Amino acid sequence: DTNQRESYLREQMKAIQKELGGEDGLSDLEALRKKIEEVGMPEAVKTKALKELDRLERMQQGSPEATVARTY
Amino acid sequence: DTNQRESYLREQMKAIQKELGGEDGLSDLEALRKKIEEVGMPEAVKTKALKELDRLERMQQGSPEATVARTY
Amino acid sequence: DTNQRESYLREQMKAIQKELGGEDGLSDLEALRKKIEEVGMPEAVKTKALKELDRLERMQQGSPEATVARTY
Amino acid sequence: TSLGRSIARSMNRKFHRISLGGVRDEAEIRGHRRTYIGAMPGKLIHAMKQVGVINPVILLDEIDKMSSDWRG
Repeated sequence: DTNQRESYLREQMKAIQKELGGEDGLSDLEALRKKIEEVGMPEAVKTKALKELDRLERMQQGSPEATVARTY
Repeated sequence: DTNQRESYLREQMKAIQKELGGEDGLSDLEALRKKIEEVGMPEAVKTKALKELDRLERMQQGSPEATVARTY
Repeated sequence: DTNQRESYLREQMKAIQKELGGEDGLSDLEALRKKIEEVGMPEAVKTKALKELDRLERMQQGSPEATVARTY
Repeated sequence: TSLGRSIARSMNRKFHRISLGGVRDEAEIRGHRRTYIGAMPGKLIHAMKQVGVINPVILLDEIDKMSSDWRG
């Protein structure tokens, strides 16, 4: 019961206070967009990079795939 | 209104974060959240502060990682 | 169901560890309350004595933070 | 240790002795982190509880073998 209530609390926590789309996105993902604004990748490189964007969208308190994905 | 839209959910978050990670860490944690803006944090430094704030307050669990983001 | 029973036995480990780490003694509470004042703590130390009193009388035993606040 | 006992006698103080050898973590010099039940103080606090005065004589034992293994 307490772990299920922790599940509702962790979903309201990955829900609220979670406007890091303007923080993690601005630091990393919007940075990726402005870098590929100045980086003309081939379509294979953009294909794997969009698959690595599929490896993104895991937050700081979410999955840790996106941390190594952001460095990469 | 910006303070409202970055504050109202800090009273909602704390309400759902009461004792989460540690009530004793809650007073320190809110001191960190006010000092993230009070002290001259470089936009990026403040940005990593607020991402770790999005990482902290862990309604996942009050784990060692909660103490990690608290000490961060 | 392989990982389901792995997770269920994770829950069994935490459920035995909480009673291994069981500090659910309600016998000391009122005596500790009355000896807060008459064992005269210093200002910082009386301040945290009032703090750890304030962690109790709303949450006492069905929670780890109240039990460790009572232990402290 | 009886040297410390009689020094407690000469100045009318109360003695305590605590063993600190084999302690290579800060979890038993200092306490444990306030995010779970089973948080437990350091040995000095143990001595201080088990002695009955403000200003006791605390005996630090086996301090030649101090080293950093884990927990810093």
